[PDB]
Amino acid sequence: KLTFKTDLEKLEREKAAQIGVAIVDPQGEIVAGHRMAQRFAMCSTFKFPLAALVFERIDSGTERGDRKLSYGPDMIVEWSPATERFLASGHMTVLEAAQAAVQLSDNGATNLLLREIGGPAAMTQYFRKIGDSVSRLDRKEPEMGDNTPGDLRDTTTPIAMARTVAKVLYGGALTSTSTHTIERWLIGNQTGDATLRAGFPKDWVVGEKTGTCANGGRNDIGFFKAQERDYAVAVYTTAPKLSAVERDELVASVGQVITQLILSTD
Ligand SMILES: *C(=O)/C=C/N[C@@H](C(=O)O)[C@](C)(Cn1cc[n+](C)n1)S(=O)O
Repeated sequence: KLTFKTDLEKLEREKAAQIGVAIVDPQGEIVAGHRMAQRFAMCSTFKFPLAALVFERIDSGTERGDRKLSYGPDMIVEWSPATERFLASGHMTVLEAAQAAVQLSDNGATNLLLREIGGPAAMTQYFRKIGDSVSRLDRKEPEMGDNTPGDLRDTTTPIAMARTVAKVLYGGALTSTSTHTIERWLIGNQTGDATLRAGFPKDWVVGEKTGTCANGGRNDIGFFKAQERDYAVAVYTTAPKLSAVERDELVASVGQVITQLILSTD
């Protein structure tokens, strides 16, 4: 929609921001987009694909969800609330760490999973395995979020990531049970109350994973169900001159622009 494009460009101009958006249907067909194939830093949005990789290994038997991953204080990095709470106990299970990574964006738990799957190269291999030739993880937390201008490390594009989301949730990447679990984790996410879902109607089923990077990166990827119609969505923004609250409001505004499009396309 032309209103969709114009409204996003008005936000970009007035907030000195770039907004990358892709909305795809369950089969990956494009519904709408803006700067869809511009690369943006993934920031913590990769933790959703990371959990998907873990569930695939659980599905295949190469990982077990209740396996205990032991660690010491060396695994604590900034914003590791669950990892800090479980530190005295000495471990988190595979599933606990994945849920912490998805629902709290726990950075220590993310690095703990990376230790167990083979590091950033293994995450990138999983993207390639499910047909995403674009998304790439080059580093662990926190440095993967440095978001140095122009750096192609640790990037994706809105369209590639939206199609990856659709493959994971609708395209058979996971068993029905693992798909349902990761869906519920996304709905129950604790970090997205002020971002995309704040801009969507309150009767839409929404689940998503946020990201924040230095140099003004603020992202939110996931899915929404509007009545019976399911969509996958990826939103990446760069707004160096906005405050953190204003960046939250920007993503929520993008959610409203998406909503106007979806409501009118009926
Ligand atoms: C996912 O997007 C992870 C984000 N990490 C950021 C952030 O939350 O903005 C960190 C935690 C930056 N930060 C904020 C406060 N402190 C002490 N560090 S970091 O891992 O870059």
